Amino acid sequence: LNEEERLIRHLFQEKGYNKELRPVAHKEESVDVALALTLSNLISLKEVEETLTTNVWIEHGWTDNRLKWNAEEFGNISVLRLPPDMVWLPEIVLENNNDGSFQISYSCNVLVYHYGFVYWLPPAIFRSSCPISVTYFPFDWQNCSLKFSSLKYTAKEITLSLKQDAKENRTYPVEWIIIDPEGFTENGEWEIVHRPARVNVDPRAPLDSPSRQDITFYLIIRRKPLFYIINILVPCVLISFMVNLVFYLPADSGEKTSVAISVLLAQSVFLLLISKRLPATSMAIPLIGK
Amino acid sequence: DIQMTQSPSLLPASVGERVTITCQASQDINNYLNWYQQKPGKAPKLLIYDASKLETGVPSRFSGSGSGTDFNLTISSLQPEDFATYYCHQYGNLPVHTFGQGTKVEIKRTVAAPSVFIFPPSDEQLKSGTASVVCLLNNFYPREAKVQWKVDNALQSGNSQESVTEQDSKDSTYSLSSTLTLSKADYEKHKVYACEVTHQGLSSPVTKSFNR
Amino acid sequence: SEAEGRLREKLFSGYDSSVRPAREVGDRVRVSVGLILAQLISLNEKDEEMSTKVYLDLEWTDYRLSWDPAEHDGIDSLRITAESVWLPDVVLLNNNDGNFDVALDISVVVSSDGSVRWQPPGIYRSSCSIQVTYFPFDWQNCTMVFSSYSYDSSEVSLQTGLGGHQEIHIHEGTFIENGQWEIIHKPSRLIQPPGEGQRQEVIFYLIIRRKPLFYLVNV
Amino acid sequence: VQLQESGPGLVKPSETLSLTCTLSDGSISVSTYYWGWVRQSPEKGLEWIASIYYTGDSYYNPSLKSRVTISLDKSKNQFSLRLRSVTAADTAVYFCARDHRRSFWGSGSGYNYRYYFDMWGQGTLVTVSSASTKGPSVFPLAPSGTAALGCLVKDYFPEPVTVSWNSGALTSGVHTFPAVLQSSGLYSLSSVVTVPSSSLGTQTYICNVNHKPSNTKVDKKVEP
Amino acid sequence: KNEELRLYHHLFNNYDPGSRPVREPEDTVTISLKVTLTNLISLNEKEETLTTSVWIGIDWQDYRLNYSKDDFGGIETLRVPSELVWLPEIVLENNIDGQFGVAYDANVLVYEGGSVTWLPPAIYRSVCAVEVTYFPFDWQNCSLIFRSQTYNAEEVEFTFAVDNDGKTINKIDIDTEAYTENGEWAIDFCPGVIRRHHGGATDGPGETDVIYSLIIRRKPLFYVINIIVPCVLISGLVLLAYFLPAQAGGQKCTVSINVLLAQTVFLFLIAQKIPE
Amino acid sequence: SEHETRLVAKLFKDYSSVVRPVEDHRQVVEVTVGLQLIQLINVDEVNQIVTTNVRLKQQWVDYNLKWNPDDYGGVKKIHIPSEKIWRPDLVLYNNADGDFAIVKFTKVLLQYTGHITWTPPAIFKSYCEIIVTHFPFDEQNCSMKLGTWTYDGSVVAINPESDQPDLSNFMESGEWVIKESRGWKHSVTYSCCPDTPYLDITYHFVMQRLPLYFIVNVIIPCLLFSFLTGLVFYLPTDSGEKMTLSISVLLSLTVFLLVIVELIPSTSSAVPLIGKYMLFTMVFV
Amino acid sequence: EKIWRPDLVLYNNADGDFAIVKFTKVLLQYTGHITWTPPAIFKSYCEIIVTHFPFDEQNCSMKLGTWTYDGSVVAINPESDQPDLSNFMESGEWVIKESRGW
Ligand SMILES: *[C@@H]1O[C@H](CO)[C@@H](O[C@@H]2O[C@H](CO)[C@@H](O[C@@H]3O[C@H](CO[C@H]4O[C@H](CO)[C@@H](O)[C@H](O)[C@@H]4O)[C@@H](O)[C@H](O[C@H]4O[C@H](CO)[C@@H](O)[C@H](O)[C@@H]4O)[C@@H]3O)[C@H](O)[C@H]2NC(C)=O)[C@H](O)[C@H]1NC(C)=O
Ligand SMILES: *[C@@H]1O[C@H](CO)[C@@H](O[C@@H]2O[C@H](CO)[C@@H](O[C@@H]3O[C@H](CO)[C@@H](O)[C@H](O[C@H]4O[C@H](CO)[C@@H](O)[C@H](O)[C@@H]4O)[C@@H]3O)[C@H](O)[C@H]2NC(C)=O)[C@H](O)[C@H]1NC(C)=O
Ligand SMILES: *[C@@H]1O[C@H](CO)[C@@H](O)[C@H](O)[C@H]1NC(C)=O
Ligand SMILES: *[C@@H]1O[C@H](CO)[C@@H](O)[C@H](O)[C@H]1NC(C)=O
Repeated sequence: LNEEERLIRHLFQEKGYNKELRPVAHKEESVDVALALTLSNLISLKEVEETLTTNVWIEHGWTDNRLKWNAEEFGNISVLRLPPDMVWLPEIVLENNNDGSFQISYSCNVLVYHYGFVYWLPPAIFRSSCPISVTYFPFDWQNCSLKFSSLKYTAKEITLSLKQDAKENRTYPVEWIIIDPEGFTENGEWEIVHRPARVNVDPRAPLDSPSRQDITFYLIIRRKPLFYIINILVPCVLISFMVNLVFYLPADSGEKTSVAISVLLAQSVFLLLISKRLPATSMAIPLIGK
Repeated sequence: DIQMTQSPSLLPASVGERVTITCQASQDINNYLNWYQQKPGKAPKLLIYDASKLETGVPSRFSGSGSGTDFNLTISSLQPEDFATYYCHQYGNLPVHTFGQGTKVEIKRTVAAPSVFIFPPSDEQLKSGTASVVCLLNNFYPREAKVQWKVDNALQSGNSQESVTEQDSKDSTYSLSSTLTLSKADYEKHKVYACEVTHQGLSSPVTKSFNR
Repeated sequence: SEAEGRLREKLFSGYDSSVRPAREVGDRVRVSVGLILAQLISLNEKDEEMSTKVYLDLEWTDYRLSWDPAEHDGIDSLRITAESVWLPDVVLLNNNDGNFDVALDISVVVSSDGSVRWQPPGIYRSSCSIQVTYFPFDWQNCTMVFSSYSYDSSEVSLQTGLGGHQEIHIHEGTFIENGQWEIIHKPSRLIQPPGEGQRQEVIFYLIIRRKPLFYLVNV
Repeated sequence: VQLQESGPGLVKPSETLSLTCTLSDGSISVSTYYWGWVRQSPEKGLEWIASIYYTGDSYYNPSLKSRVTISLDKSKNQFSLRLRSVTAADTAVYFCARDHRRSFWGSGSGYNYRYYFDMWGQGTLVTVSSASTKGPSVFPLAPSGTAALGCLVKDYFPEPVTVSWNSGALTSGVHTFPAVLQSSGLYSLSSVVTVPSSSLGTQTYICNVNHKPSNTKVDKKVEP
Repeated sequence: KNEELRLYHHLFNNYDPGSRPVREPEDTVTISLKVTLTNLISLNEKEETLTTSVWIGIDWQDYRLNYSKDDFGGIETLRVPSELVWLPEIVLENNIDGQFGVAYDANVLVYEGGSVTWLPPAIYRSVCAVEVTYFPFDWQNCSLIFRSQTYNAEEVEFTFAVDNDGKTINKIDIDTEAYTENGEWAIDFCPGVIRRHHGGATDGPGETDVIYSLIIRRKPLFYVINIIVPCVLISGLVLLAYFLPAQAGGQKCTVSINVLLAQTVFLFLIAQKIPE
Repeated sequence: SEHETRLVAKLFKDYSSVVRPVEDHRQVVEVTVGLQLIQLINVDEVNQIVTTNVRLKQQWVDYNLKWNPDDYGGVKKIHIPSEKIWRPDLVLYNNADGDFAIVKFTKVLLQYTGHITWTPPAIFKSYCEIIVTHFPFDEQNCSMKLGTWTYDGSVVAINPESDQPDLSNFMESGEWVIKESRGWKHSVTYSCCPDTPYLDITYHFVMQRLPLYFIVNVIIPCLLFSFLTGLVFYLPTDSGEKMTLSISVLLSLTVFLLVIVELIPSTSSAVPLIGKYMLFTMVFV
Repeated sequence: EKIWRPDLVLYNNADGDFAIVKFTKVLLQYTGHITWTPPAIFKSYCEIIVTHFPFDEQNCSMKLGTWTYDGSVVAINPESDQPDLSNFMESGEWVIKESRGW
């Protein structure tokens, strides 16, 4: 491999490439970083800890004009795989994690094209804060979010944007989480209803603050209540309605208050069952709790 | 069905001389050709691949060329460990292979006239009903030599076998033995037997004969 | 950013990131310390630990990283990886799980006058002594004690961040409010050493009241 | 790391030559290698027989395709050759070799391949002949200012025979010709030394011929 | 001037920790191995994991690191970081948690004569398939399998260390004074065996390892006190139903079915402990 | 050993691990990939995650790492840190919540011909759709999709070492029986980029649950409760114990619901057969 | 990390870290005196006697020593007869009756 060994030497050694500096002619300019998110699989939503665990592939696209080359001058090479530590990176992190894992999991190679475009698709396992609305549990739906920003770079330095796709020579932004219809296996308890993506900009914040800009990918997910229905609600509802049979029992049977207090004990066992499955939040009483 | 032809079938040379070996393909094979070196009693060793690229560890004096029907293996300065048999190997997109006939490279020395001897069959052999008559060409260079038999001054052919040693380590010449086998009756029927040697170092053909 | 590269090479020539910035022997480095509460994750009573997500806010002057913007194409500020510069060793002393430092080093912002601001994220599990007498109708007083691990008061002097509140900053729109706890008070105090080896502390207090609806319904 | 041949060194005519090649510190299930057989003979030079892939794909010399079967054994990491209807033309040194495949990408055409043999075995000589084990017959080649004399070793099988002179005392000028296969199917050679003529009537010359398969030891005194 | 610095420079200015200490490629390095168990931390039946604390004594010879104390002022030992010397790279093969190496990279001790000693401590979580048949009156046979992660048997081989009397220590060593028995598990036996395999021609290069077989015994006192004895008494109570009168106020079925309910409670209790 | 030191100094003098280990940029790297399943650690039906211990054998030729053994004292093979050379970046595409790529950078065995064998261990946590219809008598089919993350089929080509995964060193599992295992290579080319095929190798395992645990702990108690439920109708009414018996059976089932929920898979993809039986028993008591 | 340090190890470590892993800064004086006060989470194996539980008394220990250096090359001595409990946080479950370093 004389050709791209020579090319890497030309780009990084001969031209003195510096990964600490942004790819901008002047400091006042900003780098446009286009972000997309693919959801490989929704791992879980733990209600008690209020944590959403997801597997997501983050597509970063930006331009680095320092890494341009003439393809025919280097044996027609059009693309290079390089380690991410060799090049400048738009350090995007998940702001709303709740375990300290801000960064992507696997730092894969960047793909650098001869026209200066840098493509980078790191995968990641993220654990994010998703506050839980227990009001209609187990018939509830949740509204989780994955907020991506850069703590190293502000809006002054980089401009976050959504990935743009093309169809019939018409460009459109990718305003949703990407899900492969073939390769995606649905979660066993949560069905995705909506999955938008939004570039959120704060006019109140200054430009040189990290909180000015972010890209948020939301997940509206409906619980599939079949397990809870079958295992709690039908037994609980039937046992609760069971107490009405004491009125049809004669007083000479001597087994009225025993039946009723047994029904109360069974309800208490069900309350013990539910006590471990939800957080002790005070926003609302759960529907099953009601 | 590509056939490879090497040239020369035998290349005398000496240390320090520039050596060239040619290979030629019946069809156009682009640069789908490799060159191998084989020492005596050893497996071949790959020298050049893709007709111009040198394998790792090979000395840099070896070079290869050719991008068509004709290819070259060049030794810039022949080293004493470069005396070996060289083969050109043609491959295709599939693992279907053909090889050249091979090119032997010997240390070159001075032209020597053969020492010619003739040996009749022994009495013990004649007791067995066969007659083997040998004649020997000793210490002669190069390998080009012709040997004939004559029976009562009548030429023979098709019944003599030729056995040859390799180059001697020191003086780098060859030794050759030509053996004629006959039945006892045919041996007793004809009187005079001789062998006839023609060699480039001999001004005229050289005959050794005997009578019984 | 050729001008930025030249400025960086000028600044970091002969610069030792392990050496505390003191132009003269006896000069103290003043560090302003503040805290932004991004989330009150939990208060585990079994483990007696408060889990919080925060951003620190550390401000100090490093005289070695000063320059004239007119001589460097008007560059009045830089964003530099935190490991490249000297940092005060400010840590959470009262951590519960043994993790003292920040979650991500990120970058410092260096101004032309040598001022350095650093706002690293931190996931902190701090020890909190639980007052169990009135549980679940209880309020807790959980502190976060921040201080330099190594340097003494004669080297690094701490103070509360402002510019002036002595409080934890909670952004109003973006605060993840806890479903079980309500923040009553959130002050910050500078504790001077008792009575060198002496050291200051910056203690951020969180007085939080539990919201007992679950226990009313279920018990 | 190494390839090692194995199999019988003698096959009678019309029988199947069976050879095996074993790998040392290496597996046969590799996608960038074919495993092949190459026979060398003095009259045909180097000649590739067949090659096989670890998935079972096989390629054959067109001349030898009908008589050749190349097979694998991945459990033992071996690959074997079977050449049926063997005749005298198949007497040769059979090497097992690793045909090393390189792959290349062409725009709009997919994969194209290049090959070279980068690993060989030692080479197993196989001789095809119906002859039976037999000891040699030694005949003196007595001399007629330098004379020649020798010993003619005839009608033996199989190789080798070691010829020494005066129990190894005489070595200078000693030349032992390679064996030549006669039409009868047995081997013959001569071993000759040249000496001064004046020493013919004064010096004793004895040739010691040793043939191991027959355990034949002959000490023939050569004199006039 | 500290003679240790001169000795270190003499031994390590021209030294390759990536190459085995063999004068020829086909020579084998012999490793003397001892495994000392400090604590048996636990045996998780649900995860089928044995957690133990050990330290491994590993001795070998490095001819490149040979020196005489006379040439260096009487130094008989030199401590250096283990990363500066070649190591046989011994790992626990049957770990369950993915942790192959040792817990603390301690210094190697280089003695005069070329003898190198390495005594790192380790915490190991190993696979132990739990034989459930007689739980809680069960005994287990947990393996600890040590091998070189890099080198085959022809490159690095193992021998057991000997004590001061010259007897081979073919077992797990335990310091009796410092040993505190696990609360639930008693270590009855711990033989060690050096196994060699894959030595056939077709099998390729030979392989070897060292297997220690901790035969451990459970102490079932907790299950006897808290589960089995109460369950036996409550399950014997149903026999009392035969003596109550067969009238309205006998409460015979009360006794029997409530014993069944208590046994259901015991099923819930036992489900939290048994293997799965 | 000094020969090996000199050799390693020579080979890595101007070596580049960034650069692919070929001689032309038009060459394709051939990686032979084999999977050895050491252990099936656990199947999590709730989160649908199968965690396994594997060895991921990878074999490929490095054309800048050849030498003649005769020039180096007959050294024919050496051991090199894997971080010092180019490696294929095999990634578990269907990783659930584990590591995506190999994180244990064990040493590679390098032969003088350029052949490299690297057999790192890994803990693969792969998302596996769990069909709970026949639980605890259910049969699962768990795949492990492996591919070069950043290299397409035109630059790095991957092929399986064998038609099946290597189960020779497989530890016995106390919960599952692997009935079948098989590895398939797939190539996918998109219309947008018809010159960059994308390759993967998927190793699928078909595993049958051993149901004795759930039969003993779950099914038999419900069977007893269900059986006992019919015999209250043989009790006389005058004894005043019919409601006591039936209500106590109901209370026993209610307590047993703790065992059910802690043991049964808490997923809503379908109703487990054991859950159907539980509901049947509850409804009929 | 730049200087030589003693390799103190907790000999009765159960499942935590054997040695110091939090490499905090050393205070170096011009006389060559070095003070290094790293933190640690010690998980120590200790024989627990449950005969009198919950009225039980537990005597637990922490054995510390230089793992690879013997007394002839590195000597360790206690700073004080007792552990320093001046900054000890009150436990809601245990009362430390006695403490002593030997
Ligand atoms: C458990 O679940 C897995 C899915 O995770 C199932 O795996 C599938 O298994 C079947 C075999 O039963 C596979 O089908 C076979 O695919 C082969 C490879 O196809 C690839 O490569 C070719 C080029 O070689 C491409 O054309 C193709 O698009 C793929 O890229 C084919 O070669 C096979 O062909 C053979 O069978 C077909 C049957 O229709 C014949 O027509 C052919 O002539 C030939 O005989 C075959 O098609 C399938 O690819 C696997 N899918 C995967 C791994 O994703 C398991 O089967 C399942 N187990 C059970 C018990 O259900
Ligand atoms: C604790 O577990 C260990 C490890 O599992 C166990 O030690 C092993 O025991 C087995 C036997 O159960 C040993 O296997 C033997 O190996 C020898 C060669 O060393 C063979 O000759 C033996 O052959 C017998 O078994 C074959 C298969 O059934 C038969 O075909 C044959 O005819 C013989 O009957 C057998 O394969 C193994 O070598 C040891 N490994 C060690 C000691 O490292 C140990 O016994 C267990 N301890 C208990 C249960 O107390
Ligand atoms: C080989 O070299 C000689 C000398 O230059 C030349 O005459 C001959 O044509 C060459 N052969 C080929 C195939 O180039
Ligand atoms: C080690 O070197 C010393 C001298 O420094 C020498 O006396 C001794 O023989 C050597 N030992 C070995 C085993 O080579």
